[PDB]
Amino acid sequence: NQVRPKLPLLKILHAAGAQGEMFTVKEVMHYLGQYIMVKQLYDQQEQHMVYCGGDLLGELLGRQSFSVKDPSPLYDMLRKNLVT
Ligand SMILES: C[C@@H](c1ccc(Cl)cc1)n1cnc(-c2ccccc2)c1-c1c(C(=O)NCCN2CCN(C3CCCCC3)CC2)[nH]c2cc(Cl)ccc12
Repeated sequence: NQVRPKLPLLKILHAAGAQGEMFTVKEVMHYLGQYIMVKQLYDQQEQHMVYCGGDLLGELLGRQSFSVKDPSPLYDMLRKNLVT
């Protein structure tokens, strides 16, 4: 049930308060949400929108932005970054 994130993703999780390097998928998603908060990547006016371009998260997603209503690009990134 646990996964090991690749190094760039691991750095992101730690910036969000995570410890160690083995996580459940739900932990990864929790900490990614927390990362978005701490780095203030969301639009205060449209809080469903995240602007990740120019942040390491954007580089990993291959995106400038995404909506939290549309999780599709997120789970594809996790496939390419989480080793089970
Ligand atoms: C349902 C869930 C979700 C979870 C996964 C996915 Cl692929 C989509 C959606 N979700 C709903 N809104 C968010 C969210 C929105 C804006 C900024 C930060 C987080 C999230 C995300 C969580 C999370 O663990 N969220 C706890 C509840 N959230 C409500 C919104 N809250 C705040 C939003 C910003 C302003 C203050 C309230 C934080 C607590 N983790 C995520 C990680 C990513 Cl890669 C993307 C989004 C989220």
